[PDB]
Amino acid sequence: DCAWHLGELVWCT
Amino acid sequence: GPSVFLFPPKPKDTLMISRTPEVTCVVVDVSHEDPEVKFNWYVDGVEVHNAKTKPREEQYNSTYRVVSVLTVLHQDWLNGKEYKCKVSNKALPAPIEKTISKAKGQPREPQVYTLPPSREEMTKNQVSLTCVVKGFYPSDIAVEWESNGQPENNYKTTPPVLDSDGSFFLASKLTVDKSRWQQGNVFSCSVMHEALHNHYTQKSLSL
Amino acid sequence: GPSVFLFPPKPKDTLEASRTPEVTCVVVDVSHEDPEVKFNWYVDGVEVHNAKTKPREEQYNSTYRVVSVLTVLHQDWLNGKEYKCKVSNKALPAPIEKTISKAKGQPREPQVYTLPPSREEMTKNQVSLVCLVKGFYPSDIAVEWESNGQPENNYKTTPPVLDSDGSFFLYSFLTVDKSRWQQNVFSCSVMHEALHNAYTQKSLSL
Ligand SMILES: *[C@@H]1O[C@H](CO[C@@H]2O[C@@H](C)[C@@H](O)[C@@H](O)[C@@H]2O)[C@@H](O[C@@H]2O[C@H](CO)[C@@H](O[C@@H]3O[C@H](CO[C@H]4O[C@H](CO)[C@@H](O)[C@H](O)[C@@H]4O[C@@H]4O[C@H](CO)[C@@H](O[C@@H]5O[C@H](CO)[C@H](O)[C@H](O)[C@H]5O)[C@H](O)[C@H]4NC(C)=O)[C@@H](O)[C@H](O[C@H]4O[C@H](CO)[C@@H](O)[C@H](O)[C@@H]4O)[C@@H]3O)[C@H](O)[C@H]2NC(C)=O)[C@H](O)[C@H]1NC(C)=O
Ligand SMILES: *[C@@H]1O[C@H](CO[C@@H]2O[C@@H](C)[C@@H](O)[C@@H](O)[C@@H]2O)[C@@H](O[C@@H]2O[C@H](CO)[C@@H](O[C@@H]3O[C@H](CO[C@H]4O[C@H](CO)[C@@H](O)[C@H](O)[C@@H]4O[C@@H]4O[C@H](CO)[C@@H](O[C@@H]5O[C@H](CO)[C@H](O)[C@H](O)[C@H]5O)[C@H](O)[C@H]4NC(C)=O)[C@@H](O)[C@H](O[C@H]4O[C@H](CO)[C@@H](O)[C@H](O)[C@@H]4O)[C@@H]3O)[C@H](O)[C@H]2NC(C)=O)[C@H](O)[C@H]1NC(C)=O
Repeated sequence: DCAWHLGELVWCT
Repeated sequence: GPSVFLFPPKPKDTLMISRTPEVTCVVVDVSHEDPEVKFNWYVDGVEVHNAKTKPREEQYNSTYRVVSVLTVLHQDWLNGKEYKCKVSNKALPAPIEKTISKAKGQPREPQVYTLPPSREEMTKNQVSLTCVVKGFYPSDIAVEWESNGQPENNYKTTPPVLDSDGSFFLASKLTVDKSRWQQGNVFSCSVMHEALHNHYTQKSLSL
Repeated sequence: GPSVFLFPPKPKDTLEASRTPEVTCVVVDVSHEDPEVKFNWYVDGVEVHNAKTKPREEQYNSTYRVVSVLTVLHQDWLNGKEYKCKVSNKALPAPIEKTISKAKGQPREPQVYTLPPSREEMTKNQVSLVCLVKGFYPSDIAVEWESNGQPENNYKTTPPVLDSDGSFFLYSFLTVDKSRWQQNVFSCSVMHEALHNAYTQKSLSL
């Protein structure tokens, strides 16, 4: 899955 | 002669795949007589050639400021590669070398906790929301606050403090109008750190 | 030529009646060939004579460090008096003067809020007890923890952070064995000039 921060891509694994 | 300062990328840039992390080699006290500077860059000893010189900037105290920017790969940095900037200039008897990288050591995951205001502060016009971040290594981190998908900018975060187990801790405090707190609004503390799952965790807090 | 650095007293020393605050004038790069250092101290421009010179120290780099210590009264420092060190030396084209005082600006009372450990941290071996100290000025402060009169030594404290209103805050964390928390009243103590008796204590228990 992935992480978002204020709608910006953080990182995915 | 000239002086050289080598700066790491921003925690956030290294940690968000949507951002571009760069290392910056700043040369100050470059003279009007010999403004020409040569940069050589090295990653773990190996010369790379993709650095870009920024526009030269007149400082008005007799000297120029000259800057070389090297883009780096997120994982390269996080894996702890060493980035060497080497500066040559006619006013320098020997080229100056500088090297930075991430602090060395086994990265450790931060535990994040939110703490509501003391009841004793419920007398004030504004109130403090606490985000405790402890047990992280290395010290490179980014903490921000939000509510309803919008950034809340009225916070301050302590510098990180080296704890007794060799990891770090910090506290971030967000100051909200008491009304905003009493009305049930949900406030979120966002932490970005290399050792978090997907470099990210969020913790929420409401009345 | 030698170089001068002027240091203030320890916040704790200015705030505890029983301790002796002092202002310290440290001259470095004092040459072997001329080690004579004349000290002239001034308090608000008025020359004082009670300064005491420390034992001269040889530094590994072939120079002398020369120190002059001036005791100050608590009320003098806290009331904003200006302390000037003037340092004369033969290896110096003209004497070097340095000045220090307390941070200028209206003092402001620290608010002291103890914050219990999060429900999330309760599933760990050691819990964090939090005491937030905010809205104080100047930043000169001391934080300690205790219990039953016995001083708990296991805590860490952030340096003061400048806040958006011009005051400072900090956090102090006392980490305790999770057993003790279910099993004692814990206290956070703050010393700061703008407190009553320059001292307050807040307590915390489950
Ligand atoms: C002529 O003037 C120049 C310019 O000076 C400016 O203008 C004059 C009028 C004055 O107002 C100055 O105050 C102005 O700065 C003089 O050049 C200065 O020389 C200083 C010493 O020679 C040098 O000191 C060293 O600074 C380091 C920290 O520098 C930071 O922070 C300061 C502000 O605090 C800032 O001014 C600097 O530019 C620098 O800022 C960082 O820049 C980097 C690179 O761009 C940033 O990193 C990047 O960020 C971007 C996004 O922004 C992106 O994310 C990139 O990926 C990332 O890499 C970073 O974010 C900026 N940080 C901040 C906080 O803003 C100190 O570390 C260093 O200390 C160390 O070395 C000392 C020895 O000297 C030791 O004693 C000490 O212990 C330390 O180890 C130095 O103090 C100044 O930085 C330099 N100023 C500039 C602007 O370059 C020049 O001296 C003068 N000549 C003469 C003859 O007088
Ligand atoms: C020959 O060597 C000497 C000595 O160097 C030492 O030995 C070598 C081999 C190494 O091991 C070094 O690490 C050793 O230091 C050189 O002398 C040095 O010169 C430096 C500059 O030339 C000078 O830098 C300045 O330091 C300031 C901070 O000083 C603090 O802290 C440092 C450690 O972090 C320490 O070195 C200092 O001694 C000093 O320590 C404080 O001392 C005061 C006075 O005793 C204490 O206050 C008292 O405390 C008592 C209780 O104990 C009591 O309560 C009293 O009430 C109270 O007054 C205080 O507790 C101590 N604090 C700490 C943390 O220890 C910097 O702030 C300063 O920066 C400023 O400079 C600029 C302005 O001009 C600005 O950039 C900036 O904004 C600052 O304002 C200086 O950089 C070193 O201190 C000095 N070292 C010593 C030991 O004196 C010498 O230069 C060299 N010769 C040659 C030719 O090179």
